[PDB]
Amino acid sequence: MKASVQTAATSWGTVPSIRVYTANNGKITERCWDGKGWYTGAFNEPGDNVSVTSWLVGSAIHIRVYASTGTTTTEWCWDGNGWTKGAYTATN
Amino acid sequence: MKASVQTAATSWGTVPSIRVYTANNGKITERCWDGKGWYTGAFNEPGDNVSVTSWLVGSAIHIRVYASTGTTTTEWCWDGNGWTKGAYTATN
Amino acid sequence: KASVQTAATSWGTVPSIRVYTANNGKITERCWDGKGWYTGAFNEPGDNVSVTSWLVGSAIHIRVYASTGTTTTEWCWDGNGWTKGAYTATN
Ligand SMILES: O=S(=O)(O)c1cc2c(O)c(c1)Cc1cc(S(=O)(=O)O)cc(c1O)Cc1cc(S(=O)(=O)O)cc(c1O)Cc1cc(S(=O)(=O)O)cc(c1O)C2
Ligand SMILES: O=S(=O)(O)c1cc2c(O)c(c1)Cc1cc(S(=O)(=O)O)cc(c1O)Cc1cc(S(=O)(=O)O)cc(c1O)Cc1cc(S(=O)(=O)O)cc(c1O)C2
Ligand SMILES: OC[C@@]1(O)OC[C@@H](O)[C@@H](O)[C@@H]1O
Ligand SMILES: OC[C@@]1(O)OC[C@@H](O)[C@@H](O)[C@@H]1O
Ligand SMILES: OC[C@@]1(O)OC[C@@H](O)[C@@H](O)[C@@H]1O
Ligand SMILES: OC[C@@]1(O)OC[C@@H](O)[C@@H](O)[C@@H]1O
Ligand SMILES: OC[C@@]1(O)OC[C@@H](O)[C@@H](O)[C@@H]1O
Ligand SMILES: OC[C@@]1(O)OC[C@@H](O)[C@@H](O)[C@@H]1O
Repeated sequence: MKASVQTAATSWGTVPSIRVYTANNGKITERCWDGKGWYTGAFNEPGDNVSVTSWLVGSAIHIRVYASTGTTTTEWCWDGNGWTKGAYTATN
Repeated sequence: MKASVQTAATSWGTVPSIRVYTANNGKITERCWDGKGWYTGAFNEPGDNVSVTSWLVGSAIHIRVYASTGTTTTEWCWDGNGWTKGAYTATN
Repeated sequence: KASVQTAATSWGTVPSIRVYTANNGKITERCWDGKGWYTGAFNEPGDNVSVTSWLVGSAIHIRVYASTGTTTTEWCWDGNGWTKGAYTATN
């Protein structure tokens, strides 16, 4: 037997904002916290595995989510215009 | 399930402090580095999968560990005085 | 089939990003510093991977936790190649 779900998390600021990504049944979904209750975020993309990182540029948050199915990893980018596909490629 | 290690890691400051969480045999445990050697930490909760994030408020560390068993993810919170279950829920 | 597993870290405001992929028992690394993705020097065995990093001034320090079976090896970047770290556990 093995685990059936897999998560990744990032956070920023002192409130804080938290984003938790869960890969389950080939789909990644997003839960969000910014100090007043958990809610479902806009991120919804295919994937059996997820990782995430984020950084601030001044006050603006930038998020990168790496979603993998099979040997294909797709990078998704939050830069202030919704989620967009990133340039990331890998030869797996 | 059969013995098998999966980890998550976070760090803070410049020393740094590092915390590494290991899921194995249905339990998540914690190893700690504060600049002078590895030692075992207080975190010990059920789980087959783990992710983590942390943030500083001044010099106080806050840690959130997302422990998953089956399709249920439980958030565990360190805010300076023991690990407590957080409000996180998801619908997996 | 078999799905790869990744871990990611980033630093600064450009930013720099490092993405580690565990694929068929080996962990490799892809890198971004603002001018395209390229393959990094990290190459170690592992079924599972996590990562963290911190800045000391402008200098990045990266720790990659690579696990096979019940054994986790820490790999350390401190400016001059990857070295095995002191991390141990009794899994
Ligand atoms: O040393 S190895 O990791 O190569 C190994 C492989 C297999 C093995 O059967 C064993 C070791 C022996 C063994 C060890 C353990 S442990 O003490 O937990 O390490 C447990 C078992 C076992 O046979 C029993 C066992 C439990 C389960 S579960 O509880 O349902 O998860 C599944 C299995 C078990 O054998 C099936 C199994 C899985 C796996 S896999 O590593 O998950 O692919 C390898 C082997 C297996 O027989 C095939
Ligand atoms: O395009 S699909 O991904 O849908 C596809 C599905 C199946 C397929 O048979 C193929 C493609 C053809 C095919 C492609 C490739 S590839 O060029 O590398 O992408 C490889 C294979 C293949 O049949 C060979 C193959 C490899 C493996 S593995 O080495 O263990 O990963 C498993 C299988 C293979 O056929 C079995 C298999 C699994 C599955 S699963 O449902 O995804 O588990 C679907 C199909 C399969 O043939 C059924
Ligand atoms: O405030 C919620 C939100 O906009 O935060 C940034 C990203 O996590 C988005 O997916 C998410 O919907
Ligand atoms: O989203 C914009 C972008 O340039 O940000 C830095 C890296 O994440 C790149 O892969 C990505 O295309
Ligand atoms: O000093 C060690 C410790 O208190 O650090 C904060 C948390 O990681 C705790 O679980 C851990 O025991
Ligand atoms: O103080 C604990 C808590 O409020 O911290 C912020 C979030 O992690 C919440 O889910 C959690 O319950
Ligand atoms: O500039 C690329 C590089 O040196 O960056 C630091 C580490 O990620 C190394 O593995 C990598 O080769
Ligand atoms: O300089 C390497 C080292 O001391 O860095 C801090 C920790 O990652 C240790 O396990 C590691 O050996």
